[PDB]
Amino acid sequence: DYIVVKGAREHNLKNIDVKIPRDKFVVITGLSGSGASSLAFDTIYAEGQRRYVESLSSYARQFLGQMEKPDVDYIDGLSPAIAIDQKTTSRNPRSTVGTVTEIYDYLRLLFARIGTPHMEEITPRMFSFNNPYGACPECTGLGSLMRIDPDLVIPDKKLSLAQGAVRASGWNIANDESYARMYIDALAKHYNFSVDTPVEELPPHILDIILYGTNGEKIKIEYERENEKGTFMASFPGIINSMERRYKETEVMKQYYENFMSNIPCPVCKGARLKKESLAVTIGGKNIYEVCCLSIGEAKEFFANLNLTERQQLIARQILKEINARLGFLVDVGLDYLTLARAAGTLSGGEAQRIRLATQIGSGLMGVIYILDEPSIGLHQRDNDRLLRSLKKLRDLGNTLLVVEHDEDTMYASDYIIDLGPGAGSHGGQIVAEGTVEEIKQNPNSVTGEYLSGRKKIEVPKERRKPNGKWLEIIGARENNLKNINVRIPLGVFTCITGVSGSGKSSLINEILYKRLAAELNRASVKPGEHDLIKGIEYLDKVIDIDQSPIGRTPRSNPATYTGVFDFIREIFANTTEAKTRGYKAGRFSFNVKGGRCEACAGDGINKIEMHFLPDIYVPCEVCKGKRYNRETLEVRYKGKNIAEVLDMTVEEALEFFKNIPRIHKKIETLYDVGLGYIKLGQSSTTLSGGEAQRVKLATELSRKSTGKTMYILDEPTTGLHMADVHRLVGILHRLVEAGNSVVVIEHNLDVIKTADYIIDLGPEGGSGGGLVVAEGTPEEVAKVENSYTGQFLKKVL
Amino acid sequence: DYIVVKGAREHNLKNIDVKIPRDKFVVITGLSGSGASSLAFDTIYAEGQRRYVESLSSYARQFLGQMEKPDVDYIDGLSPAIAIDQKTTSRNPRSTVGTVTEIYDYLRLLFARIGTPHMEEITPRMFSFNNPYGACPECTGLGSLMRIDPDLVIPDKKLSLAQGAVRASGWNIANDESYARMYIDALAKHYNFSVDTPVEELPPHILDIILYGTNGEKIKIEYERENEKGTFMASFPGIINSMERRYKETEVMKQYYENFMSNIPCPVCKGARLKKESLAVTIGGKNIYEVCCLSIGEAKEFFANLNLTERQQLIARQILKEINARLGFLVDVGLDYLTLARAAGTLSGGEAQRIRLATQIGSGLMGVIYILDEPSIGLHQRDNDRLLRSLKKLRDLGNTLLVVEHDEDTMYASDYIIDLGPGAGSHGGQIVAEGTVEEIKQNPNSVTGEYLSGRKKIEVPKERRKPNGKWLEIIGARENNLKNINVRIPLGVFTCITGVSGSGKSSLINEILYKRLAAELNRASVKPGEHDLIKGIEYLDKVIDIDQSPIGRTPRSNPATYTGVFDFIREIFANTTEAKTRGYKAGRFSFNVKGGRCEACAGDGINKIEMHFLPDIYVPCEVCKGKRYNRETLEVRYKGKNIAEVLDMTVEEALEFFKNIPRIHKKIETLYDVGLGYIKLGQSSTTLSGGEAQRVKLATELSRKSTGKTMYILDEPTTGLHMADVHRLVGILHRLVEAGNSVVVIEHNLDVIKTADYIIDLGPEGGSGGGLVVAEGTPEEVAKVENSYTGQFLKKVL
DNA sequence: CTGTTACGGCTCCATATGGAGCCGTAACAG
DNA sequence: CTGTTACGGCTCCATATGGAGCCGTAACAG
Ligand SMILES: Nc1ncnc2c1ncn2[C@@H]1O[C@H](COP(=O)(O)OP(=O)(O)NP(=O)(O)O)[C@@H](O)[C@H]1O
Ligand SMILES: Nc1ncnc2c1ncn2[C@@H]1O[C@H](COP(=O)(O)OP(=O)(O)NP(=O)(O)O)[C@@H](O)[C@H]1O
Ligand SMILES: [Zn+2]
Ligand SMILES: [Zn+2]
Ligand SMILES: [Zn+2]
Ligand SMILES: [Zn+2]
Repeated sequence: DYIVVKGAREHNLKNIDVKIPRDKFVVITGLSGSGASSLAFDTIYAEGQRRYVESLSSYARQFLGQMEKPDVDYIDGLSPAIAIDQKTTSRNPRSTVGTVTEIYDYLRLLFARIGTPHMEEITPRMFSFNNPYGACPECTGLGSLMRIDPDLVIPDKKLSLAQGAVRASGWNIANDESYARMYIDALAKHYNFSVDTPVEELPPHILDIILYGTNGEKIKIEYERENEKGTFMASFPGIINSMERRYKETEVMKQYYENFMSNIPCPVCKGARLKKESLAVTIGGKNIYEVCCLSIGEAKEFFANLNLTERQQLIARQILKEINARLGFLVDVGLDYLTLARAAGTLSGGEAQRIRLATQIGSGLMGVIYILDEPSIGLHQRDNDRLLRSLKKLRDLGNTLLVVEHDEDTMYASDYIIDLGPGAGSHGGQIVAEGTVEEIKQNPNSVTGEYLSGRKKIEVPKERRKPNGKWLEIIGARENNLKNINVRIPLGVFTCITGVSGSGKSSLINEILYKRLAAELNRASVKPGEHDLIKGIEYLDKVIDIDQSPIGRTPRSNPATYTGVFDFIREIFANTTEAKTRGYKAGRFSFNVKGGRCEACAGDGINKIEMHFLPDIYVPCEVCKGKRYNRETLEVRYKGKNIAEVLDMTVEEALEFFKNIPRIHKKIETLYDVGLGYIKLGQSSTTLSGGEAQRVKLATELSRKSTGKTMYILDEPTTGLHMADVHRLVGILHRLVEAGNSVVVIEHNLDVIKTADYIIDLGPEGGSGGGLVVAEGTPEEVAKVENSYTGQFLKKVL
Repeated sequence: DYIVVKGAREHNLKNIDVKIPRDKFVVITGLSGSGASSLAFDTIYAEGQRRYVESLSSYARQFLGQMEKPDVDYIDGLSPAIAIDQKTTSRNPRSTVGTVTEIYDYLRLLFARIGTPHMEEITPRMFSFNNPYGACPECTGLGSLMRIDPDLVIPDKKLSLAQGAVRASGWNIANDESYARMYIDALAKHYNFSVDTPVEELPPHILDIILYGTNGEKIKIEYERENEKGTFMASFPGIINSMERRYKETEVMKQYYENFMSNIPCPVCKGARLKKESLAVTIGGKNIYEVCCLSIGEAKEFFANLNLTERQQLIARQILKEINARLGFLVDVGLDYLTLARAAGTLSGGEAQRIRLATQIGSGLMGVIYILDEPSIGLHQRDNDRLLRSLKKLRDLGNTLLVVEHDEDTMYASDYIIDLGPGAGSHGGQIVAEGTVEEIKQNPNSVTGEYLSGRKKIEVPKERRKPNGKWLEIIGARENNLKNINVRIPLGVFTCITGVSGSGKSSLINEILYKRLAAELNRASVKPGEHDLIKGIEYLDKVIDIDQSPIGRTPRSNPATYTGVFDFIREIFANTTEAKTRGYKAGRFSFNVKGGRCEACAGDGINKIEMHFLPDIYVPCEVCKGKRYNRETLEVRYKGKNIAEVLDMTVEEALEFFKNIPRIHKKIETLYDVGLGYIKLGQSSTTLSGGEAQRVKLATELSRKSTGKTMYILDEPTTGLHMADVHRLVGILHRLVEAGNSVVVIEHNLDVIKTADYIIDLGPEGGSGGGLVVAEGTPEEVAKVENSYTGQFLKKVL
């Protein structure tokens, strides 16, 4: 009844020995980068998944790929592990919310059993859109055909074919020797048409033939190369047909192809995804599509109030009970505004995670260890009780939860807390304390216990800043479920936008404000939202978005060169006596130009070795021993250390080393302020997590010279941060605001909210019922509003 | 604590409602085809696997494919399911027995920790052959390079290039327009060589250039087609190089490629799979390869008797304990003769299943339902106690076993028995009885209880046949572990070959006797085994092997046309008054020739419909409604039924219908005798299981006119058969022997053994210790031998 | 010195024909 | 009538080039 883990060496773990109780609610807590998330996901989930995959069929194991074993001695008493974290994918159009939650099948069963028609017999398999019997013939069950408009094909019909008329990738005729150019020349020769005449003056038949091919006509096409020539017979498919075939054959490429394609609803079924005859069967005056289009809460209400005869109740008791239970679970999780007809692709991370949690609750799996990553993220404070009750119900049926959460309310409901610390990175990785909440609070050495007992807390400000007369106004915001509202955001103050889950705040910000600001100032190409007008553009210089996206897709970028301190370091290295004597330059001491980098590894530092029946394995270079530089570059020294030693130095040690140089001390102090004192100046960007990337971006913004006309947009920066990290982030944001800029943060944590300078609340509910503005102004003014959940919470906090 | 299954409609299940207790030893029993195996595998395992896969990552779900949901209402309380059945795959050479059993890692740990050298430091990752650090450089860790001998390239060097010198597929120059022929012509033009001169007279340099390519040389190659011509520049890779690339890029193709390739051991490491320096570290005077080459039992004995100092025992207590426990589990399963260096590819179904069972025992997963398919198959009677103890130990750590077994000893050890009957196919599919063994025995209606109580039993024969002087002698059998023995097999009597597991009987039969008989009489091309001579070939006409291999890979073959009764049925249909009036022919009434089959479905009867983002779905044809015939053919009738009704008729109903025609009555009675009275004459071969195919083959052999010079070879025909099926098979085999033929059966069940006419025993143990002959003669004579396990068992049986 | 803009260089990720087996049929021998 | 052999017909499974983003560097203005 214990999951004994002995000898854990993954990442930065200091060979800990932890005994986690089984079939209980266990929460693992630690600072950002302390190693708790690593200890959970990379050790326990990986071991369980590897064991179950190996126990399964070999072909399925090869299909799922090869999973490396964890660097752990042995683990005793492990059950199969299911990981529920914030992830999303395009998946397929065949998948919707209803079929993911396994409720559409029960709806089909109910319709086939007790539904009445208004001809083949009614069958449960008929109502499904995945079978040819019930699928709409025109839209083949998708319900929305995909096509590319001719307008998007050529951005400028006046321009000629070679002038840049092919905006789509893979078909441009810019290259003379390109296959597309050869095909275009062959088509022009066959049609006796000249490239000089643009599409505007060309006959429509010629353009149609070019776009949709020759419709099976076979013509002789001659190809040329540097030293090869010949002729072959083939039929041109067309640019649109080839693009459609390429899209159907196969993420980035899919997005690029869909950028030029505008989906439209099927006209035969109007998006019902079913045959016209299949919708004849109706229950209570409503067909299947109408029920699927209803929101979860009102659908549950309609099913509860549904009346039926004795025979109907006898024949459909089980289906009705199961549907009611599943809808109750869906409501209890917190998604009472979703519609069963909504495509699963257009779902946020939190909504998808909650949907998966509800599906796992409804499935009824027993004896499975569950690993969760902050279920409370992206969820309002008022739903914490519902989420905790749902988690307790899920655990009670014979499961255990290894929830990695830092919320204060979660700590008071768990049965076992494991704390990792004391610091982060190399400083942490040890089990400082563990036990129930009382023992953690009594423990003085525990980092979480100090914040829980109240020894350290975020003090509310006593004086709040006021607007200086510069305002930004949004008029006619009608995107998604917004009910044509007008919002005023003051400039020069810390602005926080709150609201009930799914109220439309995230849409209103991302799809409208950031996109319009980028298109108006950054000179980008992004489709804006559905808004009337925006006033206050002239008050801004540029807009910067901070997110947890990776800062680099290549191992040639590290924080030292991203922040910009690398150039200053190289200047000092090249301005030494030895470099001047040898006639070196500041560009020599960098692993991105020929002359200084190691020749064997081409400056990457990692060599590639391939095996006969194994994926390529990366090995450290032997010539340079992974130092990324040759002997000549490493010969020079500066105060006892060479370039490799500086690159392999932590932030605090670098600050201690460069105390005499202010132009670098400033940048290193900026990096240290955001709490990145444990990383080194040579860590590859591909190994940087989301929090590290966000902190690096914040440090970069801090280092810049503020002009007082910069707008920062943040989308829940407190995703994956402890209380101390929250305090540090609040301090950094206040410093940024005091610098002379304005910050807009979509935050749900009460600690950040209570220290804001201007609060905009969107409600009063979620889904179509919300989209309005309830309260505005300072938090003190908002707390006085009776009909506002955020106001009541702020009244309790303050 | 119950796995409640309600409304099961898979295959032939009659909507059963079963409540299986949790965390217990449950055995599901039934006749061959009754539906027990379906009810287990297709319902419970499928539902559990689908639930766990859907609970996992979406990309992994797509990688593993789409699994159709079972036709079941709902299942309550299901844990993840792992299926352990007789399956095998080529896998990869990187996988051996040791790494599958997860013991090689512990051996590496022990060698790195306490092993002593005789240079970089010793590291656990160095000893592995999957990393470049310790892998042999020449053989890249495989230990046996793969190459194709030049002799196998051309079967006849005297013949010219176009005379059939390219025996390998994909490179023949028979087709004038083939790419291979064009490449050969281009090479001949470049080398100024003629095709008339064969390889015997051609210079060796030209042959080497042809085989291994031009070694990067670029030449102009001209290609021609029906109406296309041109030239291109390319470098010839060579036939051998292209074949190697094709093999490396990617089962049937792999086997075909390996047929022309003779694997040889690596000369640098002599198959040690490691660098010469890595084998320097030795423990107790033995390196890693020597330990891996030892058998399991002697390796366990060596580890048990190993002595170490106090510090060594303190530092390697856990590794030694785990290795000893794993080797003890391996011995207890029954595989005490295997070597850890043996490749996993060359393993039988039973050995692989037992290895997987031992690995699952060692892993120690908890809260997982285990489904097993006759673990006792391919195992001697003396190891049943060990296997049962192993299964009980596996269950005791918090698991349940849904073992589908029919062995008598298993019934007396289980905690719950579920019986399906009464018959098979449409006749069965109902839960006749369930409970403990006592209640099953007391139940009169239970099919298994009647055999268990002793009401029905296989009576031992009182008079046994004797050899007639015709004998078959094998001289110098040295294949595999056979110790150059000579065996005498009498002809005209029922011969059964027994022995301890892994004694070499299966090798001695399959790799030598059947292959030589086929090559000498059937005029086949199969490499025989390592034997000196065989005497008695002139006494035989042909040899027939009966196995559970599928009889057809296409839906155009059914038992009606395989047995040959279809031609006789069509003759009577064409010999009616209506057919004569219409001028029809006997070939019209068949779905394999144009004229009678449905035009829309081309006689297959199933139409194909493809979706945009879904795999192609098969749908019954709408024009013919799946009758596979047009209206004109179905118009004719014979005694009130048409051809479709005859095809859709069961065996017993067909026997009742055709009582007046003896030439069809004989064949239908033959089919009914082997117990296939529940199938229909229109079932596709692709849907036929192994037992059905074996019974169809037996019926086909029975139908043939016996000439008294036929040899039948069977390899465990009782794999997946109940006691009644065993009795029927024994009766059929006795009928075959009485017909005038000789049957050789490698059987382990005592019921078949006790009714044999001649018993050949191989022992006295398995592995290298066995391979000899212990006892020979009638079972009564064998039972008197004291030093024979089979004789000891037959003493109690008789 | 310090910030900005523009240009050049570099890297990772993306997009139809032959062979084995079975069925039907003609011819022949018992 | 019936078994055997040989031939023809049919079917399923198998085998290199452009674009987005980051880094280094020259030029210019405060
Ligand atoms: N692609 C879409 N198509 C249609 N409606 C959408 C789409 N995306 C969002 N919506 C609607 O817009 C509402 C608000 O979405 P959004 O603003 O992203 O929510 P949110 O406040 O971030 N919710 P949460 O994740 O709980 O924090 C949703 O409740 C939907 O009703
Ligand atoms: N490919 C192989 N290479 C080397 N040795 C082999 C190979 N196959 C089998 N052997 C050896 O031959 C012995 C007998 O094999 P085999 O005759 O197939 O056993 P079996 O009687 O069928 N055993 P079982 O499966 O337990 O019923 C094995 O124990 C091995 O030692
Ligand atoms: Zn439609
Ligand atoms: Zn190097
Ligand atoms: Zn070697
Ligand atoms: Zn048809």
